[PDB]
Amino acid sequence: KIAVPAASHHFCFSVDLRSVHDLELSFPVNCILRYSYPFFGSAAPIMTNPPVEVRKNMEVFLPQSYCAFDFATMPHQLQDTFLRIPLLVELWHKDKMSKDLLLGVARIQLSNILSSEKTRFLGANGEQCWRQTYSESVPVIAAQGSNNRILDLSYTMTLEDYGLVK
Repeated sequence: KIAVPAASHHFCFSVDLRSVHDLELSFPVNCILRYSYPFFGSAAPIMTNPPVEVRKNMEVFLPQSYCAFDFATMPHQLQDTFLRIPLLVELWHKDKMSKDLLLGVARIQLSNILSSEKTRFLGANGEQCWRQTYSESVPVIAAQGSNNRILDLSYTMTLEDYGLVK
């Protein structure tokens, strides 16, 4: 039915929300991380699962922390969107008896990946593909007030360019 412009590339972007650490709240958080980035194709939220308890002075590795997104767009458009639209990763507290609580948000600057080294790889038909990867730890800032670092998020992202869409 519906085509895309021939100059579109097939990209694969993946986010690994690997761990959280340095909880600065005095109480235990039953943590999930949740995000939406409709540029990748859907506003449907992605979240870690199940919840994991986080207390002070520990690194907790998140389950179901990895997601890869295959999408088609123009290189120019990916550049502008990654420069202008931050990836907002929400820290939620979950409990069986209580309603879900939003504690804070990490703002991930996707364009950090664009300055990383581009490395070559080959696609499933020997075509020239490129990969960039970037890793850092970023602050989760409290949801209601401002500038209050409540947790750190260690993540990795990868961007693969499979070249022109087929």
